[PDB]
Amino acid sequence: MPLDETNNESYRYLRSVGNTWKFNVEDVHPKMLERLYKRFDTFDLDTDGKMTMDEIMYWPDRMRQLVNATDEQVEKMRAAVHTFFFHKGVDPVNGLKREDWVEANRVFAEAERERERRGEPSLIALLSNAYYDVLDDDGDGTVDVEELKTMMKAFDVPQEAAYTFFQKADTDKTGKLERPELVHLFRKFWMEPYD
Ligand code: NI
Repeated sequence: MPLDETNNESYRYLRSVGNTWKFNVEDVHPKMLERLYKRFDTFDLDTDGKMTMDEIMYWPDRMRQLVNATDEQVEKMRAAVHTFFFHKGVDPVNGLKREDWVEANRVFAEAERERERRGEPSLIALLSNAYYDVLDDDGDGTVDVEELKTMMKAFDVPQEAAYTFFQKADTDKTGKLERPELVHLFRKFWMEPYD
């Protein structure tokens, strides 16, 4: 029933490197509780209180429909999404229960911090750089605001949210999100509190 190294990849990883981190729900702010549960319920397509990989993969598959990405780009995105949500606690067999979702998110965040400290690759960056190429339907090597709006549409976010996020991440002022700026955006969208 409770998350640990036997049923959650992020606990598995922390314990493998001696990280003693423990979850305390009192640490999670109300905004983040609100956003996490809303994300769960949006992802939980059948409203059974469980998140499964099949439900998670509906969204990148909708992204694929809205662009014309290469088969290998699409396969990189599929792989990245699978790895990301596995490390977020979505067992490919057991899924993940609503009541463990907040905790699954917070142990994943500690595991990304441990990775950072250890110079190991960020899984958020992996997810962002795989989506990058799929979003870049132009072929121009970058993501422009229309390319980001398409992502909003695939995710049932109103296409006007794109202008906000884009402005905040294009600190370059290039009119494009280069790969570090989409990382920045994905770190917020998929983990960190909004500033
Ligand atoms: Ni940044």
